[PDB]
Amino acid sequence: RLNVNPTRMELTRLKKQLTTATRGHKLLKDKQDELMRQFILLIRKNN
Amino acid sequence: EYRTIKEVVGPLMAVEKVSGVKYEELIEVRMQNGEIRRGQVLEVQEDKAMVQIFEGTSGINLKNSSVRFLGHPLQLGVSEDMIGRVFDGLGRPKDNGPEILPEKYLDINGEVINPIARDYPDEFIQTGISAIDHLNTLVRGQKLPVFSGSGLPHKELAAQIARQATVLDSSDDFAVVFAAIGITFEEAEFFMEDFRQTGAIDRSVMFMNLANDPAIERIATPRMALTAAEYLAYEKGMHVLVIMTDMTNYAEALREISAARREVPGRRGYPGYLYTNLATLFERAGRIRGLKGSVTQIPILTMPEDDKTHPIPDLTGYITEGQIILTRELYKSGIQPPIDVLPSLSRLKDKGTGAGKTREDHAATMNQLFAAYAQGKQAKELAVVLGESALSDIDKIYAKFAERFENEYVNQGFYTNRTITETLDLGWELLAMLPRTELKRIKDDLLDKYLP
Repeated sequence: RLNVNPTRMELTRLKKQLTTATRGHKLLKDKQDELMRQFILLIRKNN
Repeated sequence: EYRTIKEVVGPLMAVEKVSGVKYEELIEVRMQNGEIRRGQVLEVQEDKAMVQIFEGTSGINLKNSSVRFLGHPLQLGVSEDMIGRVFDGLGRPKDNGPEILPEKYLDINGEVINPIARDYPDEFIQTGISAIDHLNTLVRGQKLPVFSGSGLPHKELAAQIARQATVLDSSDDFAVVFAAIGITFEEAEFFMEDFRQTGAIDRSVMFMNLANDPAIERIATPRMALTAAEYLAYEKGMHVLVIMTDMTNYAEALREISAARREVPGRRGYPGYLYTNLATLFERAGRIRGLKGSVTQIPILTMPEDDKTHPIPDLTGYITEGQIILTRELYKSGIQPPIDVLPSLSRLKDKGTGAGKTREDHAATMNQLFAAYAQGKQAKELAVVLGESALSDIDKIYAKFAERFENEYVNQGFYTNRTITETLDLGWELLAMLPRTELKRIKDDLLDKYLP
């Protein structure tokens, strides 16, 4: 775990960072699934 | 008269050889030099009674001092001539005006309203704020607080709401009961200077309790205001608006009293009976069946460390219908008032907004601008995660909506009164950016009526 001082204020801040982290993980994998779609049509054509 | 002082521990003192003493009874210390100091009973026993002196116990000689028991608690000299007069936390005059002959003397505690006698609040209140009147509508007789923080402009907003509060077509003027609880002399002067400069003092009765005043003085300050607001509304039939700030200093005053009685605190170092203490004050409001008057309470509290799970805002949310939440992020960008509507809710806004109330498009545009902001805010974040190239033609409008809604809708100014008509029309202009296909909550019958 990342080093931090235990506080009520730090708890809510790390709570907001994880919620944005979890959604950002959702969006980057959507870009990963998307790139796999335009790559696959182009790759088969190149092959 | 008693000259029997046994123990004196700080501002607290004990007086033996007592009888018939009551709790929260007013006492009066006669010092050896003739100086007179007052006190309240924090604890009574058969052979002794502890009291806290307001002015303190500095320089008091136990052997040559005396104490007088008045036999009555803190009562308010209520009268109708109080309009325009400013008192302190104990009802003493502060403006050095003419004396007020009390019509009655009522104890500041009050009485519990019968829940079946309580009436439904039905009248809309135009606070002049677009973020409130449209998305978090206040109703005449509602408990709607303002959750602020240390450093957030809650004083400017408190001076704006009481200045811009009015009822539509009622032909009767709103009554304002402002109660400053433990605020600084600067913030107190800001409130007093704003009520006098705008003529709102001609409609208001102000109670002013400073921060350096005793803790027992802070506890009675809300009880002083609500007892007068109870009298103006329920005894005279007036419509009363009650405003209180800061509410947190009232809780800290309970802690100094609770620790003075050696009571073990509850959650987070606060007294256990706080839920009863806050509800006793917050529920002295609402319209009454058979009476034309009404009491509207708007508490203002600053959350410690901006925590919502803190006992002060956690219990207030359980007692009051909704909450108005201010955020530090909106204030550092220049949004005045910095009122975030996403975490703010109004538990009685459905009756306040509609045909006859405000306009037919009030409920629909509220739900439309509400979802348009959450989608516009996530689109702006999508431009930060996936870049602007991932944003489509529709997403570029949603990101432009949120940015304008932050800067043009909510950001109106602490001295800007917007009518309900000017508020709704602005929402349509901000919603006119998105195509109709985006606006799904609003039916096309009213969408083809107001959309420019």
